[PDB]
Amino acid sequence: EGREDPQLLVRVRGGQLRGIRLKAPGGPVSAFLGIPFAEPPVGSRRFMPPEPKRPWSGVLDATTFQNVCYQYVDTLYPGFEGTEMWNPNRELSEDCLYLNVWTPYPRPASPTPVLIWIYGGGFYSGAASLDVYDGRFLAQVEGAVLVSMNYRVGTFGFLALPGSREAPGNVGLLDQRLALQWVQENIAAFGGDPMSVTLFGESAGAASVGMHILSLPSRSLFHRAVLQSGTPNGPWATVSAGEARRRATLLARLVGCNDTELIACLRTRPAQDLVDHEWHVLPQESIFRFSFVPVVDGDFLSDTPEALINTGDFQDLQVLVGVVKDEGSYFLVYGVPGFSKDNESLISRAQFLAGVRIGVPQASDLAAEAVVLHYTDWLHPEDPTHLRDAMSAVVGDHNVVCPVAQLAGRLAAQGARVYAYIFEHRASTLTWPLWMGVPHGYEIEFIFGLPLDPSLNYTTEERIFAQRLMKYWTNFARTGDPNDPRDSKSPQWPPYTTAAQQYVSLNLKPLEVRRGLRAQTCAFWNRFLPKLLSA
Amino acid sequence: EDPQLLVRVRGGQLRGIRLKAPGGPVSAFLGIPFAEPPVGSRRFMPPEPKRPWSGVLDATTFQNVCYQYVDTLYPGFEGTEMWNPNRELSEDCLYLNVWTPYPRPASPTPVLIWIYGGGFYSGAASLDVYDGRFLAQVEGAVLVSMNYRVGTFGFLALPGSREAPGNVGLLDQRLALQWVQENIAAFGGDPMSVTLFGESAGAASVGMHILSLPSRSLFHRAVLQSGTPNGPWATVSAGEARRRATLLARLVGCNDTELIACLRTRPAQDLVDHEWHVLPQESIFRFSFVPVVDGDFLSDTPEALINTGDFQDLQVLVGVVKDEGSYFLVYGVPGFSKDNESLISRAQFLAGVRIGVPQASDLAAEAVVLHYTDWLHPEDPTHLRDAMSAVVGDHNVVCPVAQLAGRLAAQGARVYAYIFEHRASTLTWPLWMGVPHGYEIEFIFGLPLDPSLNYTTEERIFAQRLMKYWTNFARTGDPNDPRDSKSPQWPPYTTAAQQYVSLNLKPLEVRRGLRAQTCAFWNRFLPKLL
Ligand SMILES: *[C@@H]1O[C@H](CO)[C@@H](O)[C@H](O)[C@H]1NC(C)=O
Repeated sequence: EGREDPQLLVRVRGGQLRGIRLKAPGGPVSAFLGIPFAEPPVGSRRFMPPEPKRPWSGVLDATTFQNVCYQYVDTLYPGFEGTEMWNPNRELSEDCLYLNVWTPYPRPASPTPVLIWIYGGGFYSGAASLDVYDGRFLAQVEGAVLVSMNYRVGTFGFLALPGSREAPGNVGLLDQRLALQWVQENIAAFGGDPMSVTLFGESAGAASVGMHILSLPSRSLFHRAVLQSGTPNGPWATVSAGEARRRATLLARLVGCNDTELIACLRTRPAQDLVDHEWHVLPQESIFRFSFVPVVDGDFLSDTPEALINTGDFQDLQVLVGVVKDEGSYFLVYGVPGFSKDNESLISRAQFLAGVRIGVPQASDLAAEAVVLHYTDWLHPEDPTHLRDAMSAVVGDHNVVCPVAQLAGRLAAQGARVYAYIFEHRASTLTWPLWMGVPHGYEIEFIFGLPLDPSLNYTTEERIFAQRLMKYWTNFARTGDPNDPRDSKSPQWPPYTTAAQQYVSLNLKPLEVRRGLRAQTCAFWNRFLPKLLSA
Repeated sequence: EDPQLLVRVRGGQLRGIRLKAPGGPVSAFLGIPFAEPPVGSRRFMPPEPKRPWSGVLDATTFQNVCYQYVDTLYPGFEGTEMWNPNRELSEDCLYLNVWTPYPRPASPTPVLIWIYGGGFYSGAASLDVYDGRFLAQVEGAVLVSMNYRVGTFGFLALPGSREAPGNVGLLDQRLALQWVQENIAAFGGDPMSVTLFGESAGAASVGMHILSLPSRSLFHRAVLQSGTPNGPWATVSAGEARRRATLLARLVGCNDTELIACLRTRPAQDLVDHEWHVLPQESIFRFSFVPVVDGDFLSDTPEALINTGDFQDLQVLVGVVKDEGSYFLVYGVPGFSKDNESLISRAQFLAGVRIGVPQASDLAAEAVVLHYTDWLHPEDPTHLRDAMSAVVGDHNVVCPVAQLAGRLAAQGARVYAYIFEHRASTLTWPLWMGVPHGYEIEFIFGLPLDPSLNYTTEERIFAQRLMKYWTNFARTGDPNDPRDSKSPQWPPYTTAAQQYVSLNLKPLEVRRGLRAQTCAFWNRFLPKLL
């Protein structure tokens, strides 16, 4: 070593890392970026569980983000900040199982609460390196240890021939889990308290957090959990073994291919080749069509999440959950005819019924009838502004809001401490049109503290809001309670209960309590609609 | 011999009585025969015109009430007795009543004809709440009301037979309307301006006259208060009527001809004894004998008929009251009584729904419960109680009334719609019933103007106001006072804007959408779910 900054050399079980002292608005942080936690899942290892990373010699350079797992790159709007902000920001490669650690500078003296981020991307995309997941502000301003991992997405992470040796399913979730294991063993080397790990994530990342709550080997690797705009239960986060087998077989044919032979063929296919076909598995017109998601394999998920959230014991569990004001708006522009980022997307009634078939592809004619009926404003059943907004609500309520409301309800009942929010602040910087409101995913930059970077052009009040939110999330990591134990001028955030159904609004104003999470409407999706899908 | 109380009608001479109304005298011709008594071989049969009479017939008193079940659920309770027959029961009952201003109108006066409700199993023109004296006096209206046959006597059909063709109670009504075309001028009435009005089954009857072509030439406007020809309760299929008829016959020990001949031989009270055993089906509206879709009087189900009809030259006033369903709960639904607050359990509510919507399959019941549950207070007994009322009101009245108002407007009528929200200070039902089925009639008819009745001074003004709405509609097709610039004007109900008004103590408020979402549930979804 000799001449290096002594505050930036740490040792983990695999060997020696050298980190980087990064600059944050109000001081420096330590970052150890691109630490490998698994043997690269390439060649013969494709589709297979991750193996722990064999120790290296010398000092690993952990100063830059690593490769991003092979994924489909969105090209709906070339040059558009609104979409590129989510696109990969490092080389694409199957060699991508690396995690990142942010800690205070100097790394803290007493052992600090850890926060682990699991990114979203509908299980087909995502990266711990994206700007909106920068751990530096949470590290610097809250003295938090923050960790985030890459996990395999799309076919590489989730294609399954359930029952087989070669492609058991859920390997993306298993990548995440091995990263949690890595945290237990090694986080202390950085001043992290492995007895205080809160998982947080958004969308498919939230669903991931939910599945760890639901999977036994993984329950011993964290204590608290945050699910933002996602759930393990619901229409898009899982597939039955049979369905997953159908899709895997189908994809195999598309690329030109006894389970051993099939997968052996698949494995001889170039990565890009699989990515080029992963969308053709469901011609089936469908927004939250994505073919490769966690399979209910009777192993990792011993049963469907709905079953498991109904009958598990969550007495020893604190969750924070919530949604943004406009969950579904975003999705409409990706294959509901009539919707665009470039006009005000006022649709016709005809375009609405047509969208309801696309948003709820698993719906009989009677079901679509029901949805349309429930979401039509009969005072103005022809008004395009309302219909546009209805279509958003439908997609939003079906995939996010009511799955979350269900999740909060069951959990609260089965003995958990649940806190619930609705995020209501549209970013002054947002580049999506006004009509989309506060779209899915646009709370992340606030929780991570991005508005504290003067150069990012957020308003002052947004900088105060960011800090407020960050306090909520870290307090929750620390105590299982978002409220401040000291400061009692600020309105309290009450637990969500079955009886009172209370949640709070997150916006530029002080906390306001509300009761019932889209109560009537979620009763429609969660209780009534299923029964209408008995033929 | 007051010559003002003396009239020559086509059948002969009549002598009325002079009646005392608060602000002056009214002429009155009670108990005028409009048909041959429908007795003996004439039971179940179409009414025939009454034969002429020698001398001066005494029309100074109310005639008999048509033979009907008498309510005994709450004996001696004012709430219930006021609906019960207030004269002798008899199958000889086809009489009508005319009220006119005294002295009798100097030029032809618009005529209002009342058709009482009672679910097609009860009711009388002679009840206190249909007293035509105030409308006659205060508004100078010629007001007519008739008895028509009810229950088995009026509605028992063996469709296609010559000897019990069905709908005779409606034909009774039609004949009274014919009688008015032919005789009302003699009272100062204008046969060129006949407005029908009725409540509940009287509303449905009014509606059936709208839908039946011979009736159409006998009136010019209509008011349907809290009832419709469409809906669950007002009509039956030819098939189902024949079933209920033969079942009633079998129940009293009885070929169409031979079956009816046998029924004809039975005392009236025998048929009424078994009237309520034709549908054991523990619903509320288990009344078995209602107008029948006969391909004759009703050329096709009302739904069909309102859907395809042409209502170009028609003005209609329709409305509901705030709490259509509360009244009925205490008759069938377990857990509901006039004597407590009827705060019910959830289980009670789900059982309540299978009763209030007896049509409902498991799923459709699920749907109703689902729709009406307040998922934020899903157990609160106050909500479940109020929900139950709502289920029953909406399904049988509010949504039918909306369905009709929409279709009439769409197909060219001119529609005015209200909701009645004022609870009579003198009501004797408990508070949890709100403003129940039937409790606007007393205001329309002008009862609070009679000081001996203890209605608040505000209520007396409110009644004057409603009497103006109704008679303005009668006079013009428009309820609005044409010497009232200052407004709140009452807007026509159009399918586009969907406006109605609140009838209560505060001045008119225009609201849009008569239970818009809930009635979409009843009218568009639930049908498909079956
Ligand atoms: C906006 O753009 C979409 C997508 O190309 C188009 O189909 C739609 O007609 C446009 N909306 C309107 C009506 O301006």
